[PDB]
Amino acid sequence: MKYMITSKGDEKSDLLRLNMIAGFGEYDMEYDDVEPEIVISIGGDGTFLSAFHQYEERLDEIAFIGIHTGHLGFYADWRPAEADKLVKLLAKGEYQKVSYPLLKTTVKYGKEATYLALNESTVKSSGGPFVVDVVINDIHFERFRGDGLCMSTPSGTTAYNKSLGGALMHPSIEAMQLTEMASINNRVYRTIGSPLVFPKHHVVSLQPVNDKDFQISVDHLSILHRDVQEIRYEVSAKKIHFARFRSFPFWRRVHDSFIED
Amino acid sequence: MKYMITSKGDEKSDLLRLNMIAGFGEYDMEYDDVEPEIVISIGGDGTFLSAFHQYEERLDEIAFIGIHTGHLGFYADWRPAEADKLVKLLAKGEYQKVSYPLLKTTVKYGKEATYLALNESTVKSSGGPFVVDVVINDIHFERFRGDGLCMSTPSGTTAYNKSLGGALMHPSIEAMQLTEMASINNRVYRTIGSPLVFPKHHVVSLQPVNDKDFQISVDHLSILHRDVQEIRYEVSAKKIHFARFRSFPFWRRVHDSFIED
Amino acid sequence: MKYMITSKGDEKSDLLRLNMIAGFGEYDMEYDDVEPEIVISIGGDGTFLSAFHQYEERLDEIAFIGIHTGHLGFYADWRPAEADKLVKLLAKGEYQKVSYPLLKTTVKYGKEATYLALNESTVKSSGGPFVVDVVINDIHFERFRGDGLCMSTPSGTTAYNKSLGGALMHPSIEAMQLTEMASINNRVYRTIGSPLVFPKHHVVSLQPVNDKDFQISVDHLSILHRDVQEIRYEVSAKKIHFARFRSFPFWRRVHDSFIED
Amino acid sequence: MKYMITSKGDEKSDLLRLNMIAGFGEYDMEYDDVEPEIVISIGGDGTFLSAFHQYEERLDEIAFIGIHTGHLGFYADWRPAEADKLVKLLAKGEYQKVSYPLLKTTVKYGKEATYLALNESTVKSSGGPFVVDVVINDIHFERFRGDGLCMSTPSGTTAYNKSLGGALMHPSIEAMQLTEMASINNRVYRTIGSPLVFPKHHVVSLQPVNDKDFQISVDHLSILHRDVQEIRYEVSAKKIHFARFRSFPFWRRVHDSFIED
Ligand SMILES: [N-]=[N+]=NCCCCn1c(Br)nc2c(N)ncnc21
Ligand SMILES: [N-]=[N+]=NCCCCn1c(Br)nc2c(N)ncnc21
Ligand SMILES: [N-]=[N+]=NCCCCn1c(Br)nc2c(N)ncnc21
Ligand SMILES: [N-]=[N+]=NCCCCn1c(Br)nc2c(N)ncnc21
Repeated sequence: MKYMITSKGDEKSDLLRLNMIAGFGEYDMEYDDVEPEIVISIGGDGTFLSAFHQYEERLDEIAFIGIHTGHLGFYADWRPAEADKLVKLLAKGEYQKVSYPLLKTTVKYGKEATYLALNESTVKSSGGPFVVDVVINDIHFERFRGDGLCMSTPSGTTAYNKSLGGALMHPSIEAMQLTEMASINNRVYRTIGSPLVFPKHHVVSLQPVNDKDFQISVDHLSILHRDVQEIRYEVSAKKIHFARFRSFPFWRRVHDSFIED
Repeated sequence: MKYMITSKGDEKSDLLRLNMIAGFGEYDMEYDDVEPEIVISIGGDGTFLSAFHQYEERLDEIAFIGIHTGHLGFYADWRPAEADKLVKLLAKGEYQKVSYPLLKTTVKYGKEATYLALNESTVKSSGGPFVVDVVINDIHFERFRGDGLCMSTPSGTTAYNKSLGGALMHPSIEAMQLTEMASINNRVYRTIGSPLVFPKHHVVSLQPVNDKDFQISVDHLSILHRDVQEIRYEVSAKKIHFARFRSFPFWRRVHDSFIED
Repeated sequence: MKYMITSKGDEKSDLLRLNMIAGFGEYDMEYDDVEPEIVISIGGDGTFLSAFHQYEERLDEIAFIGIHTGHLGFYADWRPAEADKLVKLLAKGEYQKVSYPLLKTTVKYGKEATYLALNESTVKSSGGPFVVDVVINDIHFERFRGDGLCMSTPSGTTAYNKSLGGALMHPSIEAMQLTEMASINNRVYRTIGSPLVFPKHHVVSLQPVNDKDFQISVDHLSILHRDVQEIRYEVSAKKIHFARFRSFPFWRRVHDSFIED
Repeated sequence: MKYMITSKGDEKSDLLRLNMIAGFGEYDMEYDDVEPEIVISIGGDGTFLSAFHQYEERLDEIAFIGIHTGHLGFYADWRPAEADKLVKLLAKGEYQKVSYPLLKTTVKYGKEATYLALNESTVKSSGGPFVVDVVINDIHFERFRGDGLCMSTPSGTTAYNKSLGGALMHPSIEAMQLTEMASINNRVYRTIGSPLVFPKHHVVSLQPVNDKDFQISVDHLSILHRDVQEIRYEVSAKKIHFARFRSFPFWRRVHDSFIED
C-alpha cells in the first residue's frame, strides 16, 4: 500500500521516520504523501492533528497511526520501541480498523464554510462581550453570556473539554459535548451550566445577538470570522479510521495520562 | 387494556385519579394494578419513581405515563389539563412508545443482589472514610477517596448527577455516567475528577479497600449493605417504555425546568 | 463641596443628571469635574468603573456614589427614586464614608507600568499557549498552563471572579483572590485548581516561560503588553471611598443580584 | 515549663515520643498532661486535631507543635529528623508564637451547645432531604437544598473545604468560609453556588424548614443532634497558638502537599 510519515521536526522524530522508511523499503510499500492508505504521525497529539487535517479530504481511504516520541498521547499512543514491529504488521496488512466520531462545524455569512474537528471547535468573542442564543433542534435553549463555548468530540473530551469541567466520553459513543467558558449567571441572565451531550443528528446552533464577529477555532486552527450569521454543530457523518495493532483501552489511556504511569 | 393509576396521596392527585378512572370507565379499559399494560403516575417525578420500581419486574409489558400536579417533572411531564385527552388516546391505543436506558447495579457478598435504577445509584461510606478501588473492564482505574460516587442513567443526569457537576445526556444514548462526591486530591492521592461516560457492555466495578460496609442507594431507596465485596455498574439490558402522546423534547424539558418557564 | 456627575449617555441617565445638577444648584455646591470631592455615576457598574479610573489619581479626596438606572449594581446600588434625597444629604455633608481594598498590578519590561483595579486584573496569552510560573512571596508555587489567571479585589469577587468558580469575599477583608481559567492538569502538569486568597503585603508574581507577550486586562481596559518580564499582584495601599447614606449590606446586595428580587 | 506528648499509637510515633521525653529529661522540663504549656503531637494532622480538642479549654496557655511521622501535614509539619532540635529550642523557651483563627459553632434546642473547630464544621441531614434557610446577619440570604453545608476555618480551607471547591485562605486572615455540598438548582430553587468568605463578627445562621434533626460534625467528631432550632457560625474570639521554631510558609506548605515534593 501507499504510505507517508509526518514528523514533529525535531531530531529523534526525523530519525525515527527515516528508520521506518528504510524498514518499509524491505517490503511491498511505496512512499506517497498524495494518495496514501496509511498515515503515520511521529511526535505528539499535535503532530497527529496536523496529519489528520492534512488528509481530511480522504478519511475513508486512510488508516491513521500515531507514535509519541515524548509523553503519551491519546492519538500518538504507541511507543517508539514498537516502531520496528509496527512496520512489519503494517506491511502484512490484514489488521483491524477502529473509527472515531468527528465534529461538523458550519458557519453562515450574509456564504457557507464547513469544517471537521478531531478534538473540538470553540467560539469566543472578537474583543467585545460574547453573547449568543443557543438553539437546539430549532428550539431556543438559552442565551449564553460569558467567555465562549466549546463543542467537543468524544476523543476530544480529554483535551480542552476536560479543562472546562466537561465529562470524558468513550469514543465509541457517536455524540458531541458542549461546555461553557466562564458563564455569567445572575438573577436576570441564566445558563444551564452543566455540560450537554448530544447524540447523532442533533443540531446545535449558535446565533448572534449583537456583534457578528467571532473567534472560531477548530482543533489547532483558529480564524476570525466576520459578519457571522449562524454556527451549526452536529456529529459528522465522516469518521477517522485508526490502524489497530495491539490492545490499548481508552480508559487505560486515560489512566496513564492523568492518574499514574 | 388493563391499567392502574398511582397518586401522590394529596387531595388534587387523588381527585384527578378518580376522574381518569371515571373517564376510563367510558371505554374498553379494565382497572388492574397486578397485570397492567398502562401505568399512570399522578404527582411528581418521585411518584413516578415509585410506580417504576413497583412494576420493575414487568417493564417490557407496560407503557408508563406521568402527570405532574405540581411543578414540571422530567418523567411526570404532562399537565393535568391534558388528563381528559390522555384518557381518550390511551383508550384508542395505537400510540408510539419511547424507551430509556436503565442502570444495573450488582452487589456481591461473602451472595449477590441486583437492582435496577431509573435515575442513579450512589455509594457512600457507613460512617467511616470512603475508600474504594475503581475497576473499569477488569483494569484498575483509580483509588477513589472522598464522600462517594454516583452512577447515573441518561435521564437521571438531570437529577443528583447534575448537582455533582455531571453532564446532561440525551436519553437516546445508551450509556451511564459516573460522578465524584468531594474527592480528596493531594500529591499522593489522585482521582480523575472529570465525570465519566460509559457505553453499553462497559462494566464499572467498585472494590473495597478497608471497610466493607457501604450505604448504597438506588433511586429513592437507600439500604446499608454489610460485608460488601464488589459493586458492579453497567447499562441494563432492560428498558423503560413511555407512552408517547405528543411532542415534548428532552432539551425543551431541560429548558423549562432550569432556564425559564 | 465641588462635585461632578458622569452618565451612561442614554436618555434617562442624562435627564437624571441634569435634575440632580438643578437640585444641587439650590445648595452650596459648585460643579467641577477637575477637582471634585464627590463623584456621582449614573447608569451601571460599568459607568461607575469609568468614573473610578477617571479619578484614580485622587482617591483619598473623593467619596463615590453610584446610581443604577437599570438593574441593580454592586457599585451603582441606589435607585433613581432616591436621587432627590441623595442630593440633600450630600449637600449637608456630615455623612460617613466606607472604604474598599484595591488591586495593585505591576508590569516590568526590559521599564515599569503600575495599575489600579476596582474589580480584577486578568492575564491571557497573545495568541499562543499561556504558560507562566507563579511565584508567591519569592517562592515558586506552580507552573500554570491554561487560558489565564484572574486576580480579583474583594468587591470584584462578584464579577469575573464569580464566573471562574471563585469565592465571594466581604469587601471589609483587605485581601485579593486568584482564580484559574481552564487549567490543564495531567500526570506531568499540575495546578492547585482551588482559588487562592492572599492577605495584605503578600506579593503574587507571574513570570514568563516562553512568550513574553500577554493580554493584560485591568477592569474594563485591556492592553497587549510586549516583552513582559514580570507581573506583580498585591493589595493596594490606596482605597476607594464611598459616601454611605443608608444601609445596604453587601450580602443583601449579593442576595438581590443572584438569588431573588 | 510543663509539657506533654500525644502519639498516633503506632510503633515509630511511640518511640519518637519516648525519645523526646528522654531528651526533655536533660532539661528543666516537667512532664504534665493536665496543665501543660507545650503540647506536641506525633503522627499526622488527625493526631494533632485530637490534641487540640483535648486541650481546647486552655488554648491561651499552650503552644502547639506537630510532628509528622508519615506524609507532610498542615499542622504536623515538622520532620522527625528535627525532633532532637525541637527539644532543645523548646527547652530554652524564648520562641515566637503564631495564632490561627477558629470556628465557633452554636446549636440551639427547645438548650444551647457551643463548639470550637480547627478545620471546619459540617451540617448534613439525618436521613431525609437537607433543607435549611441561610440567615446572614439576621437577613435571610437563601434557602439551601442539597447534601449539606461546610463552614471552614482559614487553616481548614486545605481540608474538606478544598474538596468542595472552596478557596484556600491564608490563616492570617481572621475569617470563615462557607461551601455547598451538591446543591440542587432549578428554576424554582436557587442557591448562590459560589463559596462565601465572612469576616469577624459576621454571624451565619442555619434555620430548619422541616426536619429538625441534623448530622452536625466538628473536625473529626460527628454527632446527631435532634430537635435543632438554630445553628450559628461565627469566627471565634479564641485562637490556637503554635510554637514557631523555623520558617515554613503556608503557601510553601500548600505547594509541598498538592503540587510536588
Ligand atoms: N486546554 N487544553 N488542552 C490542550 C491539550 C493538547 C494535547 N492534546 C491534543 Br493536541 N489532543 C488531545 C486529546 N484528544 N486529549 C488530550 N490531550 C490532547
Ligand atoms: N440532588 N438532587 N436532586 C433530586 C431531584 C429530585 C427530583 N427528580 C427526580 Br425524583 N427524578 C429527576 C430527574 N430525572 N431529573 C430531575 N429531577 C428529578
Ligand atoms: N464575566 N463577567 N462578569 C462581568 C460583570 C459586569 C458587571 N459588573 C461590574 Br462592571 N462590576 C461588577 C461587580 N463588582 N460585581 C458584579 N458585577 C459587576
Ligand atoms: N475531605 N477531606 N479531607 C480530609 C483531610 C484530612 C487531613 N487533614 C486534616 Br485532619 N486537617 C487538614 C488540613 N487542615 N488541611 C489538609 N488536610 C488536612
